[PDB]
Amino acid sequence: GTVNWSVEDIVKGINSNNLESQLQATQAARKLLSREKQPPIDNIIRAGLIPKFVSFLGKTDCSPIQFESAWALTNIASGTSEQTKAVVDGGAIPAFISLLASPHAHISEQAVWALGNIAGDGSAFRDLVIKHGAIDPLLALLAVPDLSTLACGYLRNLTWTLSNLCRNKNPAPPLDAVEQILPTLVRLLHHNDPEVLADSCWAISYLTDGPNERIEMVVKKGVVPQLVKLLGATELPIVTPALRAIGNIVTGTDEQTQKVIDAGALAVFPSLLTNPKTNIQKEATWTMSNITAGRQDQIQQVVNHGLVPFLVGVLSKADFKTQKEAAWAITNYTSGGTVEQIVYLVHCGIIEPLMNLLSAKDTKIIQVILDAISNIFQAAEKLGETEKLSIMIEECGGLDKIEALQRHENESVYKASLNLIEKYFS
Amino acid sequence: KRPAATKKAGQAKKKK
Repeated sequence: GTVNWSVEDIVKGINSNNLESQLQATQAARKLLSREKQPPIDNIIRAGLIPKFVSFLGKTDCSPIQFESAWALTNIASGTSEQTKAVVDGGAIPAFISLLASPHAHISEQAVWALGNIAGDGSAFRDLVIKHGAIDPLLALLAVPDLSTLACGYLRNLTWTLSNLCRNKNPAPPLDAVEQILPTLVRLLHHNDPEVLADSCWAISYLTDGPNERIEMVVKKGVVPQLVKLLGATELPIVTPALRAIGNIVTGTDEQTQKVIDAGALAVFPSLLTNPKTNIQKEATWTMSNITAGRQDQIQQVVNHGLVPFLVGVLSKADFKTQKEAAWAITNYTSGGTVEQIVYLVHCGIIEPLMNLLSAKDTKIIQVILDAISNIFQAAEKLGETEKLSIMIEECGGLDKIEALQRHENESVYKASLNLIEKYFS
Repeated sequence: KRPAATKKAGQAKKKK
């Protein structure tokens, strides 16, 4: 009936003066836009049908055409920034916002999905959706005693759309919008659906990606523990975003960082630092480096959990990118750690795997490592031990790589290395 | 002390 229509036909119908003809034609257009086989978004946009659809949104008297056009507009808005721009230019934002209140759950759900695609385009449309005031209508849809009573899919679209209202930066979402949304977001980070949980974490990970004041309004809601918990989840789709949020939170003040330490975070890393998925590792190691860059009592917490051996492990064999984060973790640690602690690090075998990395073709890491070395040597000369440290690095061929680097092209490199040699070698 | 970019996050938009 309404399958495979030509854009030509779809136009004929939408332009006719028969509501039904139009509805039939709109359902037809919807189907075209709902195929994976590269759907005719541009042709439909070219036919000049968006303003027509946008108009059908208001046909309160004919719910089906509202739905059909809503779905059509949704897939067009799911395209390129330009395709999404087309929808916005058509006057759809306020229209879709009106449909949030639609008595037809399936129509408002489409309005939620559409505003989701629009806001997802970026800051500008995100803030435009916000200026038309979509947050209240949205948040209103989740104003129930028990979330479980809502339709599983209906709840996932809302969580996802809110997720995009938090997404992006430069500029970051409006502060009062974040504060308005956070309460509801927290209630979602406690729902049983693994999908709501994942998008919720993405939402929180976004919000925590920025200035410390931002991380604070999130940490201030006491979600950290709930995150550390989700950090132990089985479903990678949840663990990935949860680890990202925790990772961000520790890029803030030592007080905020302490929160995850108290939350129990550190206890989940032996697993995270040996995780089969490299990115979980890459991000877990990065997270570790931001913790080893904090207080000494916080460096102690890392030590007490027996994570130093894990870092040694990552520093030894892992993806290069993971090893670079390890390099930092180790370099940050030796940066603010006590002598006693920098001693432990070497007693764990950090020296050998550290030298071997002085072979990679990445001037920056070669820096970070040498950097860590002088740090270590420094704590050594406080124990006169230096010579042992020398012997040691010489034992595993580190001296060769250093005295070699001494003749590197980067100015800083050959300089730090050259000094190491004279001041501590051969 | 230092944060970076992403392993693409973002399915910004969803179809049908």
